[PDB]
Amino acid sequence: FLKVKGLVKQHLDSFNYFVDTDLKKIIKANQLILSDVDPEFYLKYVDIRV
Amino acid sequence: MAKKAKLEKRRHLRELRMRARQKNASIENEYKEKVDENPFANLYNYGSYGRGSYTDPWTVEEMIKFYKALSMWGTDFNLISQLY
DNA sequence: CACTATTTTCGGCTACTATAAATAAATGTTTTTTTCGCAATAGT
DNA sequence: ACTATTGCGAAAAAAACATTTATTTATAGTAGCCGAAAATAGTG
Repeated sequence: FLKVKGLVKQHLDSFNYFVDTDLKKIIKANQLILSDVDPEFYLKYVDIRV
Repeated sequence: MAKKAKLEKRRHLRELRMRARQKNASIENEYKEKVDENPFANLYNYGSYGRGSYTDPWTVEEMIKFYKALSMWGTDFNLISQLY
């Protein structure tokens, strides 16, 4: 058990899930910044890489 | 790729001169040209964002309409600007 | 092997800030402040 | 809803004050756009 699946399971596997999956889930919740002045202007967050 | 495309940029600006010689807001934003940015293309130097441009070099056909109004009046830039 | 066409290769040119130092009526804006309007909010 | 009391918001404006309008020298330095020419490479 401890060989393939260590003793710092909790801090490795939680942070490594944050890097891959959840970082895409944040910019998809705050995509498409917009302004009221110049209404035909937009900027969009398409992806995230660390 | 950026250096060879630079010559194409001024190529459209030559044909503009000789032709002169002769929700709803996002719909047209989709109709605009979509392009990828390569950092070498937009590059700026000292020759950027400054007064002046390249004047069209003059012709002999322009000389005869120049020298005749130059001869009638003393020196009047005003009306000859509308002539050309 | 040799023509024809082209992509360099090389100036050529044309402009163009500068500089000061006048003149000057605009001719911009800035901060600083003050004015004036509207909406902000809540109680009519 | 609508009217009044509120705060800020925007804009004047004031005073200053540097920023524009046309000259002339060049001189060296960029920088853009244009052929001018010259070699080179595809292809006949």
